[PDB]
Amino acid sequence: MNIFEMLRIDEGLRLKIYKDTEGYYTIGIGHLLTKSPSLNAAKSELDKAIGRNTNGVITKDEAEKLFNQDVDAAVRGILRNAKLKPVYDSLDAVRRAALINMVFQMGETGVAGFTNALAMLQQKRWDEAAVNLAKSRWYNQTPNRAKRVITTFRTGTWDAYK
Ligand SMILES: [Cl-]
Ligand SMILES: [Cl-]
Repeated sequence: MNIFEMLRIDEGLRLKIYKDTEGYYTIGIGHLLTKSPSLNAAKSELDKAIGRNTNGVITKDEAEKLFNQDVDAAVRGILRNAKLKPVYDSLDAVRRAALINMVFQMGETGVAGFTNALAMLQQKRWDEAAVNLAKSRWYNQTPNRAKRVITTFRTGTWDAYK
């Protein structure tokens, strides 16, 4: 398993503009287009991201291309973040994938906010961090995805995904 595979499982793949769990316009593999309620605004952002008049539909290749960019942006965002970087650097391979998933999902800023869980992860107190991570809006809104990520941090294995 790897990060791409993991995120592909959590986000799925849709080739036509859809609304995410928060009601925002998204396409592909969890690629958020806009938080605006306007579908045209969405279509406009899609066209701009893809580089052609799409009419709200993209191909599989196009989808994977946005995905590759997005995973790369997430990693680079972590590495650039003063709060995240040290955490990421301290972790094993599996658990770094967990941190990336969270950033992919909520953004660097959102994640940098789990101060306490961050300190706990860095200190390798697995069970404590999981308990803290679960007390969050994130967990209450997308409990199954959150539980998968949380288990990965707890265990250091891909079991939640097999
Ligand atoms: Cl983009
Ligand atoms: Cl969920």
